[PDB]
Amino acid sequence: KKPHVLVIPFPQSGHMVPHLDLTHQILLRGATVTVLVTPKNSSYLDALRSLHSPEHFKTLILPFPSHPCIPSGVESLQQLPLEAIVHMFDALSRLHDPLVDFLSRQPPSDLPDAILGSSFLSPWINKVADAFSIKSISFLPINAHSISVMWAQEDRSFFNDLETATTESYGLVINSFYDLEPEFVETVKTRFLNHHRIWTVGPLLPFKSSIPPAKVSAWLDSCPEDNSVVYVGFGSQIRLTAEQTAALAAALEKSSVRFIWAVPAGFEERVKEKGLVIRGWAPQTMILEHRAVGSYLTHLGWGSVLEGMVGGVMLLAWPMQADHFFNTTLIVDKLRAAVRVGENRDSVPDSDKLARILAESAREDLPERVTLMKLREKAMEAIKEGGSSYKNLDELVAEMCL
Repeated sequence: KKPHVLVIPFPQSGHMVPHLDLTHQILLRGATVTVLVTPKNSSYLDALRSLHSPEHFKTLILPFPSHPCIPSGVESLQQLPLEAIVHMFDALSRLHDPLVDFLSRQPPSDLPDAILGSSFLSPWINKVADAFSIKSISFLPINAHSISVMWAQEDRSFFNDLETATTESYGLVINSFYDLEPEFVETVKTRFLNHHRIWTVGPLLPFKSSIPPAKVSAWLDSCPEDNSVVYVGFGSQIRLTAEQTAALAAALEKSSVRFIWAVPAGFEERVKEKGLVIRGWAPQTMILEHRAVGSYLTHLGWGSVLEGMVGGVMLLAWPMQADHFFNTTLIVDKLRAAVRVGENRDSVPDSDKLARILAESAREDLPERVTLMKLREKAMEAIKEGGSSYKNLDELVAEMCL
């Protein structure tokens, strides 16, 4: 017996991509899933659709409910400011009625053994699940340390409903692995889940612009030295000031390392044929996995951490939004597996106390790199057969059958 699972992801890519990586994981273990999405997000499901038949994999596209504080044709958080997350909560809560009407029509046999939807949508998903007495398992792309700090806040702002709803769900799946933060998985399991089901499942991995992906790799292979090129790649929303962009640009120039800057700049695109600046979509996972890339200058969002860990690079941390600081606390301060180069959203670095940092960052001797590599070895063990994430994938799938 294998379960049918209604997957309801959150339309921001930090959530969507691991949530679809986990659905792929589920489908490999024999489940059949249907994915509910909004129309402008149907393209996201193209990879999945190419890999499993309509027999096992199904789309349920519902119209995006309107809301006057979201501009039209905007159905995902990549396109609007960090405040409007509350507006996207309000809009997608109005898929409640369309979703109950869809499930009420199915033959009761066809109804899902479980819903595996975002923890962010749990306030209404849990009501849908209860109505049909279905398992409601939540998902998070953030780690247990972050969940720990967030759930403990006495003022959880407008995350109060979804955090409360997540604590009330059947259980919670997260994109981390146990040996990375076991204290924090255990706090979450005991302190913030009413039942006590947490599945660490990470690192969830892909199952795979101005310059094409085939040409960046030719430039990477042009690099003679292994472990010798620094990738600077900042993820949305926050863009840098003209002053911050100019500071980092002088750091990369004066540093005279080879670099790839994925993005004002100035004179400097043609100045240094040691650096390559790409505008738009960047083959990120491909860059960090190349032997020539030895450090990664990032805000230290969680997906960035696991990409850099799994790719085995020095993480240079410049946190600016809350999750970035939790991860700095974890990866830099507590684990000494990364180096801090920026303080916060308004910092302006000095051009060669950072260029010094960069030109010495890819070097394999420094303790942060050696700690990060031991963590990478732990991360590999978790997803291989026998590892805790693998087993938690097996156990989660048998659990949804209950």
